[PDB]
Amino acid sequence: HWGYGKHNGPEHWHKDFPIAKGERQSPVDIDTHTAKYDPSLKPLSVSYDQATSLRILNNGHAFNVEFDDSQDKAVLKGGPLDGTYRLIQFHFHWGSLDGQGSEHTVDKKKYAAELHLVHWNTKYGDFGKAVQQPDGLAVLGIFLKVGSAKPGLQKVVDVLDSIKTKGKSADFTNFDPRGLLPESLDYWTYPGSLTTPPLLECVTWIVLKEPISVSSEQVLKFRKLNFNGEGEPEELMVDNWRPAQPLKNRQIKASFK
Ligand SMILES: [Zn+2]
Repeated sequence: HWGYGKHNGPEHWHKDFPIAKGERQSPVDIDTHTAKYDPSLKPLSVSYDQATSLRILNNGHAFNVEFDDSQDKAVLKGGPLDGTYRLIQFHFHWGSLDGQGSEHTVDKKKYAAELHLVHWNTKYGDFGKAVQQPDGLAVLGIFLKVGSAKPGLQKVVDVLDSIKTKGKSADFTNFDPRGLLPESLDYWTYPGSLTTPPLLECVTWIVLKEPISVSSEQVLKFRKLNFNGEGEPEELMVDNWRPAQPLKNRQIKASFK
């Protein structure tokens, strides 16, 4: 099965998922000088006041915080988007060292980690149908750098010891994802894909310019997670990022000048 190792990592994914070599794959390098300011882009609307988290799960490739998306309660709209997109989960990608971990890069710079808040277009009724559409998902990407702690992340960090290995899950209620956002909602946007198999080309990417800061101790706890299942040889869950893919026929637009 696919993963992030030498024999099953990103360079292998195309064998099971040929769209890996497609025309709108993610992530990409964001060349900030070539990104075009688009005055027609609207401010992003992030309405997370009623978000309701349900569970946290180690799926063998990341940990997902999964939300109750059965009502209109945590929505992303505006920006480049037409209509309303509902939050279903978030997860991170991170490195074995602070110098790598992000999937998107900015002028080739890698951040220590990257948060993905995954939303589906309500016009398609649920997530499974949305991923089959070219405008099915909107993923809000936020870079993490190591410095001061992010207090709003600590509740996540502190449950990780209970989901150390693949397949483990725990109840995880009342987590407020507003605590993971930076001050500014200035962003870049482009059309792309899921960055994990099945790599479907269904995502409008919205990548915030301002990173959040997390502490070294916080990211060190991410690195204690395992790719393997319980009672298997320990392989730390680190470097679970796909590298930048060819931009091909795409333009990255900036909401800011
Ligand atoms: Zn992701």
